Amino acid sequence: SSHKTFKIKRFLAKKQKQNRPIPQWIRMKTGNKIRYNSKRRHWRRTKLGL
Amino acid sequence: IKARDLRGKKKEELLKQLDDLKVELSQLRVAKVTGGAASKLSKIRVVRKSIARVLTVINQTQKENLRKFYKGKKYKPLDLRPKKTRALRRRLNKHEEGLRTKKQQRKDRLYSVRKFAVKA
Amino acid sequence: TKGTSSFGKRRNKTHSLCRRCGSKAYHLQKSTCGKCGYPAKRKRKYNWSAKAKRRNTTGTGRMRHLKVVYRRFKNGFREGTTPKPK
Amino acid sequence: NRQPYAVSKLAGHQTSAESWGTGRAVARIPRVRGGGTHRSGQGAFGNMCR
Amino acid sequence: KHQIKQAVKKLYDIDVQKVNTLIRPDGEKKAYVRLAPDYDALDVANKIGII
Amino acid sequence: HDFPGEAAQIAHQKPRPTVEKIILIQQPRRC
Amino acid sequence: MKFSPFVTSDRSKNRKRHFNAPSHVRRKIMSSPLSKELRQKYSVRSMPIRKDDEVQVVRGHYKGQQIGKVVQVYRKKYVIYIERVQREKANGTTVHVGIHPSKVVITRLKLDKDRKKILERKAKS
Amino acid sequence: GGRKRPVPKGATYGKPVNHGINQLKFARSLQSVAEERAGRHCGGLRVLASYWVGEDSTYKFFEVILIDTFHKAIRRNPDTQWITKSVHKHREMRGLTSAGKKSRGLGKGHKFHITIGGSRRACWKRRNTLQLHRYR
RNA sequence: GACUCUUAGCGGUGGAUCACUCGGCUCGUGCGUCGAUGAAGAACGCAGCUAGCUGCGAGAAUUAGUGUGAAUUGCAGGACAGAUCAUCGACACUUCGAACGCACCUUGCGGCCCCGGGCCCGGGGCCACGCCUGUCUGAGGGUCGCU
RNA sequence: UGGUAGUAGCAAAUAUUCAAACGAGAACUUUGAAGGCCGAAGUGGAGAAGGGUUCCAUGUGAACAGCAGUUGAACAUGGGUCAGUCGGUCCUAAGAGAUGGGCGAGCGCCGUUCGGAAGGGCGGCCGAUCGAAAGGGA
RNA sequence: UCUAAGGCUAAAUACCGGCACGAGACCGAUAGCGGACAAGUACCGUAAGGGAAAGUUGAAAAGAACUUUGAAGAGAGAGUU
RNA sequence: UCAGACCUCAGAUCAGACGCGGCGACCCGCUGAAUUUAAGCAUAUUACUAAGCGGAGGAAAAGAAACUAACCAGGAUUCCCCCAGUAACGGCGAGUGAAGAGGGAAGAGCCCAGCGCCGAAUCCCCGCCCGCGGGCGCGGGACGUGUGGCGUACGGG
Ligand SMILES: [Mg+2]
Ligand SMILES: [Mg+2]
Ligand SMILES: [Mg+2]
Ligand SMILES: [Mg+2]
Ligand SMILES: [Mg+2]
Ligand SMILES: [Mg+2]
Ligand SMILES: [Mg+2]
Ligand SMILES: [Mg+2]
Ligand SMILES: [Mg+2]
Ligand SMILES: [Mg+2]
Ligand SMILES: [Mg+2]
Ligand SMILES: [Mg+2]
Ligand SMILES: [Mg+2]
Ligand SMILES: [Mg+2]
Ligand SMILES: [Mg+2]
Ligand SMILES: [Mg+2]
Ligand SMILES: [Mg+2]
Ligand SMILES: [Mg+2]
Ligand SMILES: [Mg+2]
Ligand SMILES: [Mg+2]
Ligand SMILES: [Zn+2]
Repeated sequence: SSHKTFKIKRFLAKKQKQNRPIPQWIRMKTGNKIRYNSKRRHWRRTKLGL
Repeated sequence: IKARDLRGKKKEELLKQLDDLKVELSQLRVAKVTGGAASKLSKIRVVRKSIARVLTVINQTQKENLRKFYKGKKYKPLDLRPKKTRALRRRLNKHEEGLRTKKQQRKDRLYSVRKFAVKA
Repeated sequence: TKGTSSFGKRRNKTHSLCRRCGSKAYHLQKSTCGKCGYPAKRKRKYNWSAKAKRRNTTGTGRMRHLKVVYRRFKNGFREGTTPKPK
Repeated sequence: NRQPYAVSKLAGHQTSAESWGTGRAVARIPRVRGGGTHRSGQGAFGNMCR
Repeated sequence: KHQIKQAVKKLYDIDVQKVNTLIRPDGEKKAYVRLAPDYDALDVANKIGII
Repeated sequence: HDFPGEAAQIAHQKPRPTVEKIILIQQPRRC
Repeated sequence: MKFSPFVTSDRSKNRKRHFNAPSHVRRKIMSSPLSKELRQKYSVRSMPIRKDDEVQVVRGHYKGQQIGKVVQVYRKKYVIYIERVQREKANGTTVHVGIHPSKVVITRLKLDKDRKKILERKAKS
Repeated sequence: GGRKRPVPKGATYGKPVNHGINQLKFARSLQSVAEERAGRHCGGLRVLASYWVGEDSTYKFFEVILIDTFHKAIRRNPDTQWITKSVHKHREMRGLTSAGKKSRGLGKGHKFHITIGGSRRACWKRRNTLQLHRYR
């Protein structure tokens, strides 16, 4: 909704910044095992609820 | 920039060097969003830790003078009192735990365990 | 009906975020969190759920201060002194 | 001179799995409670169950 | 708004007519600081490295 | 970035349970 | 045998303490033997590897008598790089081949104020 | 008075053994309850003792003696430093006072075989522990 | 000979088997330490390039001190000549939370003191409840005295 | 992992066609033209609850969008929400809930006036506080 | 035979939590803790709660330059070992 | 009482302290079931268990006899072995069930009130002054509605 509280909007800010893909220079490190960001969330498939 | 070279500096000279590092870090933050160069992006972490060094010497100097001012006083600020453990701070003092009643002081003086040996 | 048509009439959040446990179990009308028992002075924990206890017990989080007491205990909680300088 | 070895007491029992009963075309084994997890609907207590 | 207005008057020694503040979706607060008509926003932008 | 397929669908895949839990009178006369 | 109850002989504990050793500990682990001329001069058998040290590969494919100076000490990979121990990639560019410090012998030591202090302590005992 | 069973509508769902609601007696005495309420309201004090001062048809009056274990008149007297210890925190909640200790069944002799080994639950746990030796 | 059947080679699907193990389990030993000096937990933020993990608190991927003595490393850089790491007695440690001015589905609403700037703005320190001792201000023919 | 099986199916709400453009590639995109539908209790234009970046620009055509796709609510990179006078904030509505008091083994519960309850300028109030983005409200 | 209705008091004892260690006729990735991995994570439910899957290139990335077909995936040579 | 004292009871963002929550394996005080067994089931059993609530500590608790015993006597508590699946309990059905003694681990014993002697001989607080303790106050209190010393059943003065 347009009528947001500060805590909810701040909560949506953190979840929006975490939705980035993994930078490709991480995959070139020594003991790298991460192929891709497995915690990606889509707005239509997984709802936050909070 | 070293903390050992800041110990002799006055508090006015430390504050003058503090704002010089703050105006430098702000210009590096401007260069970060305006493209800039990698030579200035690597300086961001350097100036950030230089501000931390100057502020640490300032905080450590005033905290030392506060402990020297409240040295040997009955009531000290809570940040100057020792923080060991909430349970430890509520124990009896070294003098209190060593206090014995006058009746026990006589039983310890007269009937203390002697040093002895038995032949067989 | 009781099924699909009834699920379309769900647009009123019952629970919200809690200020104590940060979970979404704070009942709005009851003003009471069903997870940590907020705003009761004591946290809601029960022995009939061992899995729920080990999800929010000491050690499951960050321990900003208990990890320091564990380090200070190995030295006897020494304060007011400094290492010998060079 | 040998040391005692034993399996943990909570092994295979730290789960709330209830049998679906009969009539579901299943094998009457205690299955994990439902959810959005691949664990949901799997045997959890018997020795034959993974 | 009073803190943002007083900050830019000390960091840049300019004058501010009004301050419009919004909080971006990413969690950062963006401040629209309009300068006095006697100051030039283009002159201050080039003095601090914006343009 | 040479893993485009799986990195794009990782946010769209949803786990599912192994087994999905779903929800005549027959009495003739002349006894 | 090992009689101290403070030291462990467990394979998992010794392997975990090796691959997760701090940088200042990996320095001690990444030691190399001194040459015959150096082992007799300083009376020290082995020293921790150093950047400007010259070494000779004694085992592997790049072993020989060519004295090469170390160019990089990669403690995170438990391997060092030598000035001539290298190979050419597919695109023609050369890349250094990692050699374990226990596979090279130190023929020349980068002697500074700290290097001579360690040679004096190791030879004193 | 006694202790009425706090169950809804007096319905204890179970066997007729536990169908009692009215004629039930609390395990501790009314004097022990007085110290528990006097010590709970004053968390900064430790209950020392208590005595009976009055009765009625519905009220029993007691006076509980509490101590401020952080007062210098208590911490400097070696005869009273024992109560300033942290092991005596809320003795009335653990039945360590004179009135709360009576309801535990402690004592020497054949009358108190049930509390041999400290408390009753300590005795029951030892009496029901299967000691399995190595070379049994 | 299409199809079909069997067998074998090879190639697919699939992942068994074997080998591997910085993990688990069990046993034993020594310690056995939280919090109003703000705990556990939670929130949010912090890296040149950084999502998660991890580590930190606006001094934010760490400061100082000490030990160690040339690295860190995915890449860039010169910050860097006491690098790095470990240790940790100094300092610092945002918001919520027993959470404490009143409230909180609100970054809402106040009060007091002090300071700076132009009643307004900013900063700093304070204002939960219960209770112990003492102090101060009181209350009632409750018991006396003096009027 | 099979037979089933390249099978069931891709059939509710009248309907598309022509030319051109971009492009390796067009029944599906875009522009133009024609023919139609919604027909103002709309298939129109704006909100509330809810969603939370789905909004916008550019780019990709790999997975997804059950045909395709040069397209997208997909993916990738940047950008975007500016208030004294719009709402919150303020008021109490049904309510909820502290204090005194009472109860209760106890966490606590009951209770909303009921106790020396006026912290103001001679004082009456009688009940702290919370509770409306559709009520009141410059 | 003891002297109730007042109090204090170490050791031998307990320890599935925590901290730090040593060990194993134990388990060896459908096993052993749910968790050898960004695991109480992803994900589900309004909530209380439920709760996974997932270890292995090589000794060393030396991870296949370059040529060529295709719009591209995807191939053919070449090359590393 | 130079007219106020005392008693009782209030207020404060008074001076200085304390309490709150977490953990809860072990430990202390309460509360409290039913599956189950009895081939049913009701007492019984499960069980003075789980769950529920309170309170701690590195241990806790207990602990120096209103004991055991009936002896030629033992001598605080806790734990181990044994007593013993025994005495006893129980629709005397199912089932339940200790202790004295004896052998070991460890061992440590003590303090009040009351009673009557001692000029309250006792204590806290503030300030000052010395090296968290000490003196000093012709400082403020507490206390005779009882502080301190002696003294506690083994007797004591
Ligand atoms: Mg949806
Ligand atoms: Mg005496
Ligand atoms: Mg279970
Ligand atoms: Mg005791
Ligand atoms: Mg095959
Ligand atoms: Mg769009
Ligand atoms: Mg677009
Ligand atoms: Mg398609
Ligand atoms: Mg997207
Ligand atoms: Mg309101
Ligand atoms: Mg309105
Ligand atoms: Mg343990
Ligand atoms: Mg497993
Ligand atoms: Mg507690
Ligand atoms: Mg039966
Ligand atoms: Mg039966
Ligand atoms: Mg229980
Ligand atoms: Mg012990
Ligand atoms: Mg004890
Ligand atoms: Mg029984
Ligand atoms: Zn909560």
